[PDB]
Amino acid sequence: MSLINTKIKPFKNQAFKNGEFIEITEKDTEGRWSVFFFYPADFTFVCPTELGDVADHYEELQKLGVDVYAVSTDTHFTHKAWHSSSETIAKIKYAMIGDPTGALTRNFDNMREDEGLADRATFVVDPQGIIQAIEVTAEGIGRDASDLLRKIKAAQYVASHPGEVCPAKW
Amino acid sequence: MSLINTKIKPFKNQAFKNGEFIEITEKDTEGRWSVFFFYPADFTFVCPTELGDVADHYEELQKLGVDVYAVSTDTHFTHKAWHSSSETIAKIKYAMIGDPTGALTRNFDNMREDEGLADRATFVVDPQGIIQAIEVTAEGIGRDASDLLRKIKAAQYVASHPGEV
Amino acid sequence: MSLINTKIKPFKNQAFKNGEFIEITEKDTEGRWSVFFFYPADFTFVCPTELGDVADHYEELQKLGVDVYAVSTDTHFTHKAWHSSSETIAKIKYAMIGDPTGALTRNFDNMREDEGLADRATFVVDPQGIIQAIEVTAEGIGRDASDLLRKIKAAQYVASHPGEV
Amino acid sequence: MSLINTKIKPFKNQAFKNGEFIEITEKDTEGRWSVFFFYPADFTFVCPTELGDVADHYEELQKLGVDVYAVSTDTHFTHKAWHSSSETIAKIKYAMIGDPTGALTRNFDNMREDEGLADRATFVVDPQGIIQAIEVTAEGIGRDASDLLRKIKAAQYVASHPGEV
Amino acid sequence: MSLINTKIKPFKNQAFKNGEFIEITEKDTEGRWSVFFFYPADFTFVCPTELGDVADHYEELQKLGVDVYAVSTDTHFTHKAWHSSSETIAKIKYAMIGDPTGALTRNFDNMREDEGLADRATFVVDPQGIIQAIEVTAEGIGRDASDLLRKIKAAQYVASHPGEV
Amino acid sequence: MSLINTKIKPFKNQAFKNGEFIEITEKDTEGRWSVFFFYPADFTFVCPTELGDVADHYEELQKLGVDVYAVSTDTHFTHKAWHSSSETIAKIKYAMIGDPTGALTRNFDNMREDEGLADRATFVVDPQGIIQAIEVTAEGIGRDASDLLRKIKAAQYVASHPGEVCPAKW
Amino acid sequence: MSLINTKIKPFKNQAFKNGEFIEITEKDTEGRWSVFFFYPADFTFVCPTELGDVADHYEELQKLGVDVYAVSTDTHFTHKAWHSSSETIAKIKYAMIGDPTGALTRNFDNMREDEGLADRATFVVDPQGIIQAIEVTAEGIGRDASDLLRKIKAAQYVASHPGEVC
Amino acid sequence: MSLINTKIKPFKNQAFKNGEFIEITEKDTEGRWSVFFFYPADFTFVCPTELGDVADHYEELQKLGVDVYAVSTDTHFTHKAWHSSSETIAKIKYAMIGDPTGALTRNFDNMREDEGLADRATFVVDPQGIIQAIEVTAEGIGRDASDLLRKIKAAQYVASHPGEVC
Amino acid sequence: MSLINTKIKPFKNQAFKNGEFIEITEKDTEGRWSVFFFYPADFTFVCPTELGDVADHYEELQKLGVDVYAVSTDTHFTHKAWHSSSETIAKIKYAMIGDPTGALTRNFDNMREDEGLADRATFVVDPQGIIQAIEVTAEGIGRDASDLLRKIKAAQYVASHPGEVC
Amino acid sequence: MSLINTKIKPFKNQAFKNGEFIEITEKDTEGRWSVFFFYPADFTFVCPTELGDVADHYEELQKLGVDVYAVSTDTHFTHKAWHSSSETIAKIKYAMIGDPTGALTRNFDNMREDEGLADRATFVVDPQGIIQAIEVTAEGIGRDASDLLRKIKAAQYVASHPGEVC
Repeated sequence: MSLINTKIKPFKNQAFKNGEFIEITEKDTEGRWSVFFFYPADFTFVCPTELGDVADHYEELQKLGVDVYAVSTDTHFTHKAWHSSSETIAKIKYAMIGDPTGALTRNFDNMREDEGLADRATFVVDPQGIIQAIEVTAEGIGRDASDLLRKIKAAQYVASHPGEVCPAKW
Repeated sequence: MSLINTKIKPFKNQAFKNGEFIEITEKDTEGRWSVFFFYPADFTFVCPTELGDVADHYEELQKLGVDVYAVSTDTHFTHKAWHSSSETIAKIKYAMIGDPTGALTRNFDNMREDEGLADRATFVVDPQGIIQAIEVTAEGIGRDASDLLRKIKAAQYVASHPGEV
Repeated sequence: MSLINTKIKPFKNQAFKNGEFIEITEKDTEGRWSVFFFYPADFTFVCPTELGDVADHYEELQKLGVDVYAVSTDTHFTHKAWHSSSETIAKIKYAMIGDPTGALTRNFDNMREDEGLADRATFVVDPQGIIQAIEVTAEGIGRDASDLLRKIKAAQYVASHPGEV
Repeated sequence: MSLINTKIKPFKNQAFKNGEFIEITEKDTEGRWSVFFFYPADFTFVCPTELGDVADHYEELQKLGVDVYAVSTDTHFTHKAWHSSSETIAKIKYAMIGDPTGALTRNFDNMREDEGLADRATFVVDPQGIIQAIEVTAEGIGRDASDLLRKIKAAQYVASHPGEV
Repeated sequence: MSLINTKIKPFKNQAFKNGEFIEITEKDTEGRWSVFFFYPADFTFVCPTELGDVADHYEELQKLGVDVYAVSTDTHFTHKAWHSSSETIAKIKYAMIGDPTGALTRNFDNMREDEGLADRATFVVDPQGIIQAIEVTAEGIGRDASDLLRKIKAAQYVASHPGEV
Repeated sequence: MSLINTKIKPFKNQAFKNGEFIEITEKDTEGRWSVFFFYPADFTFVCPTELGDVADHYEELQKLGVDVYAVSTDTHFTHKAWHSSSETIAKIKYAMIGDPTGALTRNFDNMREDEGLADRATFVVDPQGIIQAIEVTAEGIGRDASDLLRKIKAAQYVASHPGEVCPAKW
Repeated sequence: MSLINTKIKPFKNQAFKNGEFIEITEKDTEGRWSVFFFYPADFTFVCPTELGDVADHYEELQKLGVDVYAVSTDTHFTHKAWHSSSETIAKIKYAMIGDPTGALTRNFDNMREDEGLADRATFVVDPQGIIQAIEVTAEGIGRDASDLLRKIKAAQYVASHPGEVC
Repeated sequence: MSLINTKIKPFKNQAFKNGEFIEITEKDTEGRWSVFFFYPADFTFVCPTELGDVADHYEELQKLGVDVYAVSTDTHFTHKAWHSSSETIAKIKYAMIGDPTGALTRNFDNMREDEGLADRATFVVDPQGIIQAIEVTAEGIGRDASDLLRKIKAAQYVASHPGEVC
Repeated sequence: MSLINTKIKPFKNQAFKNGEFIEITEKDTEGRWSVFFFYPADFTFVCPTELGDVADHYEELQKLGVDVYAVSTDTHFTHKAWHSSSETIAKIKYAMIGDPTGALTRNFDNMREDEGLADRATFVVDPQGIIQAIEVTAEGIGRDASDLLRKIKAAQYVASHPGEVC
Repeated sequence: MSLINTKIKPFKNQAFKNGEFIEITEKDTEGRWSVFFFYPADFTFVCPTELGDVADHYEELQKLGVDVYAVSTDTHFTHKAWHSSSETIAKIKYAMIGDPTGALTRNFDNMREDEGLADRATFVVDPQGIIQAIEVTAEGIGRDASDLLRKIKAAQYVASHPGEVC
């Protein structure tokens, strides 16, 4: 009962984006490619390289018509403080969702129950709402944003053009 | 929910490796890095490009001290036949496990219940048995083996050098 | 409780028939005599003598108006492979159903839950969908097609002749 | 779920064997090959052709070390009557079990709950008590004893020969 | 508990009467006095002395307007054979019902569950279907038909002359 | 699930016998033939012919070693009053069990639940405690004590000599 | 749960009253005061002192418009015999209910389960059917009819005009 | 399910007895004849007779070896206040049990669930703990101590001389 | 399962308010600001402050459009008796709710089950019925009316001017 | 069920206190008075008036031997940033517990299920672990630290010597 190839469940979270707060819902991700990017929490000491990578590729993602959603168990208020404070997060223009309830994190089955934090999982959702790619890693282990783009471009190729690529030579 | 950072469940499946069959269990992976590579089925006319790219780097993985385990719902008899049939699969030196029951596939919650086939998923397991990297993709979307390699190296570095940077 | 003399349950399985892939259902059996021939797996070392006999008789069965359906837990892709790969299995013109879910096999209560494969069982269904003859056997036990042929002729005879002594 | 390849359940039924009345149990089958031949009822208008064939082959089966047990919902008193009354049923030297409770029949899941009679079913049990071959049929469908004979020889052959291809 | 003074339950059983078979139901006994006569089984070497004494008086019962129903767990096929076999049963002009299921036997709670046979019980039913006299005895202990006659006459008198003396 | 050929359940009732009360139990009927004779109740208008019949045969029953127990839902006190009052019951010397609880009547499944009375049922118990014969009738319909003796004599014959009487001539 | 201050459950019992049998139901106690008087059984060696007290007080109870119902597990047939037998019961004018089922005895929760008899308990029912006064005693303990009468006159007083304080 | 003849359930309630508070349990009713007297509530306008009536008899009861326990859903604080602010309740030297939990009230199945108060009941208990006599009444219907006292004398008489005849 | 922000459950209890009894329900709290003040029991030796403290503030509360409801497990009869026999409780002109059933106490999850009394809690309810402020304390620990009054002013301020910033 | 007068459930939460992170458990509150101070979240636009009041009163609380615990659903990492950011939080000397699991918030029944935040609630724990005083308020309503201090001094008084009356 994997989440691959299934519809995402509805939600209603608060987020921070470009010096102002907004309410993102399941209706906002209708008819567009979306990338839910889960991670432990704000103000940790471990380097924010993973957020910095996708921040640089956000311009390139917007050209392909792809939305990005950083999701954490911390509040939308704490995201604003972390954006004004930190060096690398200053680069973030896309939405940073606050999930104090954990409902959105629970919908993707990606909760550190005993810790109360979110695991490092990158999801790729298509316009219909079906999950096409999952990438989960533990603390310390990095995840490439260039590889994420490769999957998204591959997902958009198959979406528009089903039944692709080789059969095998005997 | 969230299979990452959990000890893998026990199993007992027959597999195919280099012209012969072998029985593999959870006691084989203890004390070694293992990579479970799930794929839908054998003899599918969608070609093995992600599988076969794993056949490459196999020297690099075995040198590094990593096991590879190809998993599918089809039998080990079909796995043997598919090895001899296609050229890309003929490069495979590592074990290819069959899950006619689906037990091992169900342990990672990676089963298409309505189709009765496994999803395209790659799991990275450590010597203890804990999972530290998961990669599941839809049909058509490939899986990069060079990216997989970096995940292994990153996992081994964090294991040997814990609580840093 | 007993399986003989009951309406077969619905299904939707993929199948392979002389080159083509097709979807077979319970609706295809309606108004026709059907023969579901279960067997463990493809590419086995066991002789396909049972399937070879049915291939020969199939000419005769099709004249009577009797369809044949080979069933196994292996996929329909592997069925095309095993047909094209080798042997007397190339004789068969009848459909070879793939049951990776095991749903069609579980409707007949004919699965090895430990092995995840189908038991050797032959069934005979009438136009109404009622089972008339059953023949389940173990590994290595042969099934005679000429014996099966007689039971089908008798089944059609009793169907057309209610009162016989 | 499947009945083939499982240990037969215990029982204590009355039986008729060439004039004598005797009590047969699961302990009598231990260390012997057994054949349970179910049939609906005695004194029917249907031809006892099936029982007549087994009567002829019984000589041969007893040399191999194979016991035969005719089973029905009618009493053991009626079995002595039907034997002594008429016909080729007088040929039989093997035991004819009476199952008025239906307990032995319900152990094989082979009863018509509406009619309160046993379905036409033949079973083959080994020294261990495991079922190897099953053959269930409907009213008017004949069962071949020579076909059954071949399956018994094959069953003993596979028992003595584990590895065969 | 206490079956007396309760309306009999519905049923549908096949029976034997004068060389032919007939289906009997609860709608046959409505508007008439009926006597259900249970006995263990056919062809039992314990002779029919209580049964056959009921064959006598049958003129007296039919004249009086009373039906007789012999009931047993054995089939109607065996009932037909037992009629031709024994001389005492050849006197029987009334219906002999078979209960292979035991349904009608279970309605009067008169079943030997461990033996799967009916007990020696006689029930007197009125036109409405209410039971007004029960007589159950153990094996060996007979049942007097002349006493049965007086019970019928006493029952008819109380029915026609209610609330007296 | 008939009571024929089954062990009787234990009980502890009060009864009246020969100008004095006594307590009968299941232990008192051990190793002896017993006849439980159920009936509606005391002081009814319907003729006590059934009690008068068995009263006359009681002497004959005592010779065969058979105990008789008249059982009703009425009390043991009411039995004494009915014995001193009525004409035919004066003849009764055997025990008249009072079953105000209905427990003994319930053990033989012979209760008029809606009426709270006992049905007319004659039971025959052997020394071991197994029920060998049952005879139940409705109000008005008589039951012969001479026929009861025939069953008891037949029961004693089979008990001492199993496997009796005819096979059939073909 | 306490049974006081509740409506009586319906019933159908046969009874005996002055040489005649009559059926009694919950309909007969409608619009009238009723006194259900339970006792163990008939023809016991215990002197019928309580029933004798209610017998001679029956004249007062009828004047107040109060019915009396002698209830027991014994049948109505036995009551008729016990009326003819003893002197103290021969002076009973009120109805004697036979309750072989127990239904009536169980409605008031007053059954000796082990003995299969009715406990000696007196109740006071009003025209509406609400139970006002309850009195239960053990075997051997007496029940005063004059005190029962006092409760009835006190019950009718409050029913006519409540409150008034002291 | 009638609790006429049964051992009383255990309890541990606080009570007011003669200018001071005390805790009393079922252990205090291990010997002696205890009498539990239930009533709705304190400071009600309804006559405080019965309680004042028993207070007169209490000296006679104490000679017989009988305890009296006035029970109510009100606290033990209110009993002392009501006793201090009374006219005929001032005579009560016996214990006045407070039952705020309602545990002791429900033990005798004597609770008005809708009102949350105790019904007007009197229970007589023997040294063994077995109940012998019961007397429940509705609002306004009194119960005299003389009839209660007679039942206690009859109860001690049957206990001391079991098995009498007539 | 914290009942900070939720609509109060319905009830129908009797209460004593200024020389007479009245029945009050949740319907009376349909408008207005109701304040439920729970306490253990009447006639306790523990200081009757808080209650006497709020009595002084009550005139100020009445101007603001605020009701006060003193709740306890004791009856409404005891409240009138305690009010008549008091020194600082005599100032209470607001309603004193009796809760013998304990229904209103359990509505706010404020019952000492083992003791059968109410805890020392204060609840502030708005016109809609939603609870805004809570204050529970142990025995001996007082709660002043001035702090309570300030919370009510803050509650009316936020209700009248929702959404403030800083 | 009311939570007042109960022992606290055990816990394991990380916290922030004066430039250093430290783990806090139920062991640390043993043998000492503790004050669990809950609030919604960090970096809100609502002025931190309540935390500022407890900050300047912290000197008194430490003199009385009372620990203060600021609890919130936000992590201990965010608390450190919020300490450096704002002035009113920069004067916080006491520990700031991070409760991302909610475990601690759920133990006291104080979770906004819909919002996923902790309600603004103050508790007063004693050396034994028994909760003595509870105070919960709605969003926008203030909590007085001087009144909290009054309750603590009253709580310590009763703990040292109970009763004494008035």
